[PDB]
Amino acid sequence: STNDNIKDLLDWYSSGSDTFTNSEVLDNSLGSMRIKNTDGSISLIIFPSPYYSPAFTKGEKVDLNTKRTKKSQHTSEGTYIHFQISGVTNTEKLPTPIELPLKVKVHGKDSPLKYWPKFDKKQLAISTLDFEIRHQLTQIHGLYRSSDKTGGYWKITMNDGSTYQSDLSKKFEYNTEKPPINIDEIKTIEAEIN
Repeated sequence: STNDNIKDLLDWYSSGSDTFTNSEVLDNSLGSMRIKNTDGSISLIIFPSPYYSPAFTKGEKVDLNTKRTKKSQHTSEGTYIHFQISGVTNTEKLPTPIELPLKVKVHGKDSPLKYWPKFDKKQLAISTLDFEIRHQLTQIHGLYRSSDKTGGYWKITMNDGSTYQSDLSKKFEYNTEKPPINIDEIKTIEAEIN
């Protein structure tokens, strides 16, 4: 038996993410952006943090690696709208896709990775890194599925000593999210479950 909060975390992190490339900015406002994707759909994305406030202008191209907050809608004027949160970066790519240095320990013992993808983008928002990491944990390591795997943390260490960390017993803190980072500058990523 797990507590209801753990039940919310399982539903959020076990579902997938939304990925769109080379979308165009239609509008940028305080806390939100209207974006037009290549397949013709529109994305309304919210940005709750004062530290991560996208400054792209109308007409610029961006990539989306985000999560939806509710079901998409078909509008009277024939449009299809997605409701999402965070995850907008520039379109810079890496010379070659890299695999990120993730090590996982479940209750002290090392747990091997399975189907951990490579990344070809130069920048990724910290919330995207958060769900990729936690998705690997729920799907391959049993996080949130049983009463014994309901806590821990992940920690990212950069080549310069800067670190980012997140508490597994709580949903990601979007309201305090810092700006996207260059993934090629990540030294290590550690995750522990308790």
